[PDB]
Amino acid sequence: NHMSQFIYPVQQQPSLNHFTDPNNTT
Amino acid sequence: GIPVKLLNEAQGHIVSLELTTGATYRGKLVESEDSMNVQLRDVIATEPQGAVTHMDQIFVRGSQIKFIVVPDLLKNAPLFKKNSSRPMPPIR
Amino acid sequence: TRYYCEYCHSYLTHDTLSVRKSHLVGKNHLRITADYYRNKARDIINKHNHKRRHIGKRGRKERENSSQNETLKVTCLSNKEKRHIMHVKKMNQKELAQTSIDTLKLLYDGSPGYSKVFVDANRFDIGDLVKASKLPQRANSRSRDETCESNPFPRLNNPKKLEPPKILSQWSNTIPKTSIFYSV
Amino acid sequence: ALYFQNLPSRPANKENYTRLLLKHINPNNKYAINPSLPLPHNKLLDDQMGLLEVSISRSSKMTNQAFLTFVTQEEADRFLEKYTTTALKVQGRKVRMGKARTNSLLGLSIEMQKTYNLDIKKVLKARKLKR
Amino acid sequence: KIQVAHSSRLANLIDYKLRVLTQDGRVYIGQLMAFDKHMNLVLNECIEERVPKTQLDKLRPRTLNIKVEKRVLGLTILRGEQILSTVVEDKPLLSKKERLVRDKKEKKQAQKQTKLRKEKEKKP
Amino acid sequence: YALWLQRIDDIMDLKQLSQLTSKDELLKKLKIDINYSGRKGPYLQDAKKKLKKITKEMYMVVQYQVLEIYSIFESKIYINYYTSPETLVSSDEIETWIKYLDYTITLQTDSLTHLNFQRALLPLAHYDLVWIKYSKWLINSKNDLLGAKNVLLMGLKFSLKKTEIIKLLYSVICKLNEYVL
RNA sequence: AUACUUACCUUAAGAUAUCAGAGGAAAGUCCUACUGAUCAAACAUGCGCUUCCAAUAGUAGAAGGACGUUAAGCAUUUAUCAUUGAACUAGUUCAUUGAAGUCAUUGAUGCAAACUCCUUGGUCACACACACGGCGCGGAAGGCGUGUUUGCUGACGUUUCCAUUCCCUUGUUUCAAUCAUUGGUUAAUCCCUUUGGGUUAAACUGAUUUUUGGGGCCCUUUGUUUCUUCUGCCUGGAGAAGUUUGACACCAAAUUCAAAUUGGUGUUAGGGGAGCUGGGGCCUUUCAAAA
Ligand SMILES: [Zn+2]
Repeated sequence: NHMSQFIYPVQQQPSLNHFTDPNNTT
Repeated sequence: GIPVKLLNEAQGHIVSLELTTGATYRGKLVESEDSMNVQLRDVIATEPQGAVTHMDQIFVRGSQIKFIVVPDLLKNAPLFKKNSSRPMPPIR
Repeated sequence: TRYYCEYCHSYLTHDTLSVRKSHLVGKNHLRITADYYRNKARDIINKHNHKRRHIGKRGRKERENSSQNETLKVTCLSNKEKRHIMHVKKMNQKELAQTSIDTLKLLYDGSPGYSKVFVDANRFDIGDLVKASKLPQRANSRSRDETCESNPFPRLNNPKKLEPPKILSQWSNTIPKTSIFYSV
Repeated sequence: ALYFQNLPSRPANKENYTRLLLKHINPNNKYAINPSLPLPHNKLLDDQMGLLEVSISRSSKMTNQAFLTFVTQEEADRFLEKYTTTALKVQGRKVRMGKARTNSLLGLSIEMQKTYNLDIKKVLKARKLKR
Repeated sequence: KIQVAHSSRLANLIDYKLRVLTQDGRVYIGQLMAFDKHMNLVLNECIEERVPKTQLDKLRPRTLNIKVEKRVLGLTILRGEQILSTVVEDKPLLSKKERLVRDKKEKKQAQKQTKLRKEKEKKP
Repeated sequence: YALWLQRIDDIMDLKQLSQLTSKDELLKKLKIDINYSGRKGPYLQDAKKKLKKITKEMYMVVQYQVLEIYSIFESKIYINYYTSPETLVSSDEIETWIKYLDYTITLQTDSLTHLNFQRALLPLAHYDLVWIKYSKWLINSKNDLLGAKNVLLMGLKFSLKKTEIIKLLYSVICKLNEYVL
């Protein structure tokens, strides 16, 4: 009973340009 | 007899009843005696004509019971062992 | 007479409703019996069906039609391997038994009627029973009266954001590698 | 007078085996019911549309093939072009049938009515086949 | 169909699928397991069959096909008062020889239990 | 998916693969035969792999959709319930309901669309905000004018402001050609 | 598991086949591994006893189901009571007040079909065989009969008690080659008393064993032979250890912190041969009685 059936997904960050910025307005 | 002992083994589990009047009482079995009269808890009732109600507590006379439905997993329960080995009874 | 309790295998002398009722409710008898049905229940899943095989004489047609079809390779794990993988599979079934996704109860936590429904002790249908279901508690809360007037604004640095959806351990490499936006 | 092949051998009771065989030939026939079965004596019909009697032995030589007799030869053939070389199947198997090399024995009782010597000859040549 | 032993009592027959008739005109078909002095018996997987009031006119004297409404109820315990007569439907999943085998192995295992308990109690 | 994979794992015979899909699609798409006669065991072990691959693909698509929907919208929504007519909702939550509704409209699934409007409607019912939009998507995209009238009528009850709803409602009734109403 | 405290409570009765006869301590009782009859159980064992046990010379079929679909199938019949007011014929509609009110009307009842899917079986051997209605090996379920033992049956304890075994195999089957072992037949040579016996090497034949090759069927054995554990396998069917006062697997706990601890459930299997032993049928010999 060490490993488990399910995990929370971990995912990479996309470098933070002005296109992937969720706060961008202009 | 075994048939009554199985009813005693069904205490605290959801069971079904059929009274000879035609009704159906399905709910959780609190008490049972060797006279087969049982009392059930939080039970759903079906009148002989189908009208269904709900009552919190019920006591029924064993003479009026027709069949009792018991959770299936009691089938393999130790009461049904044919060849069984008991120890010696204590001396009193 | 004498009442033999075959779960505990121990006799009790001169059966009476009081003494028998006390034994059946007893903690030791409880553990013994519960474990007994745990075994008798795990057996039907453990027991292999082992249904009987009936082999008929293969006809001349299907032996020729099946001879041109190439023979497929079979994979057979080592004993040391198959013991471990059986352990893992069984422990996975035990996991899928206990899952019971409750997330709805996590969503409505701050609803005005949350105390009358999801607390399940103070309900109507199941409410009165839980009291008698409380153990004898021998030795050694969320009241229903709550209103909307408490916690008027559900967000003041109170809530945790919703937990991410789970993922299979096997296929965990299937996930898109990078997110679309920049989270903090 | 007609001859079969590769019939089921397994039912061991002639009146039950003729039940099964008759059942495959004619569904909703006289006898799906089973109070009784008719037994014409040597020298009445089993089923309508040509059937008269059924014959099965247990011998290892005759094992799988059971013979049928009919009212007349043109109805005996009429049963054969009923299916017209489209094989019917009894319990598990399609049967391959043909005209019997020896004439129907109960048909000889009808022919000569239209037979003690044959019964003498059968006892004699049977006595010799025992040898 | 099935031939029951010419002399066989309710004790001889266990695990046979039975057919039980009550006073109300309904039937409980299933495996018998236990019974009692006053003949209330325990059926394993049982189905109560009933002839509706509407199909009943079809049984009065003149091939009949009755629609018998039935519902499945597992592991019941009947009451001897209601039971009327009992008939045998089928014979058990196991033959007689095989049941002798499992009976003997079960008895041997039962003795082994008594020895393992006695010698676990004696020394400690 | 764990129940599905397990139930695939517990299949002991070829005959039980017809439970998944019919006999023809298995022989055509995955090229596996149920009537196959021979040594079956390794053939069925091959068939479980070929059946688990496509389930892994379905897992690819559906995982993608779920992770998008959570990572963008559902993670931003902290209140799924009604509260009261005196409740206020945060601005970011409004914005994520709006964009979540536009996304749902884009999926073009009508059941899930009406669901996500009614789902979005109980958290904020009193603004008139989602009432107007839920009249707009149904008046133009689906082109259903009566449904829009009925949306605005049910919006008259919950919404406190009522002015925009009753103006747009005057217009909807004008175009519907009901003058007595 | 042990010690202490507190609570709950204690023995329906009798018997273990019947009948009859003889004996022991006029009436009755008890008793006789005493004698007969009948009954019952277990164990054996037989019957030309009865019924049943699925296609591969083919893509089937038999029994039983679906708490399965078509399917809002087709054809029918049903959806509360009381009080007051308005209109109305001489019962009907609308509104208000009260009481209870299984859900269903895609329902319920009747009628029928098609399709699909589940469980089960010796899917055995020999045979593709012109008969007047058998006498292949097994399994299941019965009926009838003889024989033995016992007189409800089982755990527990005691004894100058009596007891007391092995081997091979766990894909299977068949053929061929070669090796080894044993037996029978024929030819030649030598020795002893035309005949008989022994030995020799050689030839043929049957049975058994070792190594290889070929073929057949099976591998769902799905945790790749399921009697365990460990090693291991599809270009393979394997190897090592072990087998009931024991071992193994598994379930449950709380801690320690991956072992064990305590409490429970289950497995320890199948096949063949040798030995020993019980029963049955047949043959030969010996004995007793009767005609
Ligand atoms: Zn107990």
